[PDB]
Amino acid sequence: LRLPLCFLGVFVCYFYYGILQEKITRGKYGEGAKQETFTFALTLVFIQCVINAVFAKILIQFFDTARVDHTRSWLYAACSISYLGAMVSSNSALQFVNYPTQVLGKSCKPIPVMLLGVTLLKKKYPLAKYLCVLLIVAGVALFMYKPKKVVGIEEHTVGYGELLLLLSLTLDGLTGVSQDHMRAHYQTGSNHMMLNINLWSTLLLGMGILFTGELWEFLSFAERYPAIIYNILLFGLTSALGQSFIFMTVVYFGPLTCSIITTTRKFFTILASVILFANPISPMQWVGTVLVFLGLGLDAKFGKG
Amino acid sequence: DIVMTQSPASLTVSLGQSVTISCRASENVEYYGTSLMQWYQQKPGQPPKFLIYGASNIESGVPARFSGSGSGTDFSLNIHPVEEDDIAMYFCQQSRKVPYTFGSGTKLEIKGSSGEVQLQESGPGLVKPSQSLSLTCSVTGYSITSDYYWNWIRQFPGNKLEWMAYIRYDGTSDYNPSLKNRISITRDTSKNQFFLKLNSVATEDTATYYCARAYYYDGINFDYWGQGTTLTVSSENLYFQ
Repeated sequence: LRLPLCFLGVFVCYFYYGILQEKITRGKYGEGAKQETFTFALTLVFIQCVINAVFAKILIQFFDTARVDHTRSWLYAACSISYLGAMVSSNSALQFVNYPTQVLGKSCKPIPVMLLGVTLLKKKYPLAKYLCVLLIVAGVALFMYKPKKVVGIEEHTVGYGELLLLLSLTLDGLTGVSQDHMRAHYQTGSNHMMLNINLWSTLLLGMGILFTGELWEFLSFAERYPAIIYNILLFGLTSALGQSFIFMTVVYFGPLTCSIITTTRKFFTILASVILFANPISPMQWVGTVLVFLGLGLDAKFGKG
Repeated sequence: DIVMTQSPASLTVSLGQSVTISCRASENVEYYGTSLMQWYQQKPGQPPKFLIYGASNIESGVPARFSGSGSGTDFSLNIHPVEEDDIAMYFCQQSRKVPYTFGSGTKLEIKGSSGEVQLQESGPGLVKPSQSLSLTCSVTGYSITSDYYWNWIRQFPGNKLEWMAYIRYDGTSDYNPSLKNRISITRDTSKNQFFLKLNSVATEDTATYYCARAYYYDGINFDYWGQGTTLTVSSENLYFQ
């Protein structure tokens, strides 16, 4: 095998990644009054970054090493700050909003990328953008927004979760801009970029977690429920593996296959999180996910750079 | 490796004519939408002067007349108002892969005919084949421990350039795969020098060697050049000639 017929690697890796994230973040830790929700987000991102960095280092060591990097360290730091900010904000968003909403919000990169490109790069997309984005807008309005906001979440001031989601989207857009500019101007390979940004994010996260007095403190939580020690680790590992497998898709059959695989994986994750953990999705809502995914696929198919 | 080709060997122009020089590559030289093409100018008896990077960006200080265009595997350098100043040989270079190469070059002629870093070369003049050789490049006004690449290049008779090797201030060094088994590059930050050592030279190394400084942006660009030192290898002691 090894062909796109069954790319079990990425599929299983990201499936386990999503299921583990939903289990750990929204896990019903404790019983009754003695309940402690998962309020720790920096530690998880720090562990994930460390595992990704070590796997990237091993991958580069075991693969071609003739390439010599030409990028500057401060550029890596500038990318990493936004990268870690986006990851941490998105992860923290799960403490208020439901998981399907979080994944739907994190699956809306086209809007921010188009906005940043128009504002600064001034790139014009007569048909690819400004015309197919209406589908994304309609879908997101269907799911996250009510008919007139009068039934459901109500028109009251949204919780901090949606604002955190917006912050994550903005940071993701900025990170994408920085990565694209650096790649265009310095010709940096994927492995070196991932390793450097992960190392910088690891250092910053370590300093922050030590200042916040969490690592020195939160270990009592793990002690009370030692199981979380194992599960979280597994989660991180999965992410790393995905990246490695993603590299294959980059070199084999181009990136369109990887994009479509990511889209279908996101849809499958929505289905699983709505069918396994029983997070009811109101009527006239699934159509919104359908609209958003259809728009994303059409963009990835028609009018794709 | 890529074999750059320059079609017009030589050209003749008056003062007030548009001059366009073509350049072709055997493989695509664009990476993520950016073209890695450099254009240099070399007057007779002088080191090449860095002119254009990216095939469209004019280096600071170059007069506005010069311009570049093209993409894919075809590029062209254009000067509309040629003056007396710009009469020299123009080279096109690619930086898509490690063995950077220069074209055969095109010659243009008019019808009818402390703050700056200083680099100085030194070494032997005459040497018999089958004997190891060493050359030194000394840098003043600057420290080689800052963010800059330091390269050794050589030019054969007929003006066919061939990049030899380079070393980065971090200590990382790169060699030409053809010469990787013969030449070595070393440095010394105490005396602010760097040396190139060749093993078992032959008669084919007769050429002029330059040491240059470069910085990476949309491909390596050799901003500063030394005066260059000659090296003649033959089976005799040149006397009374």
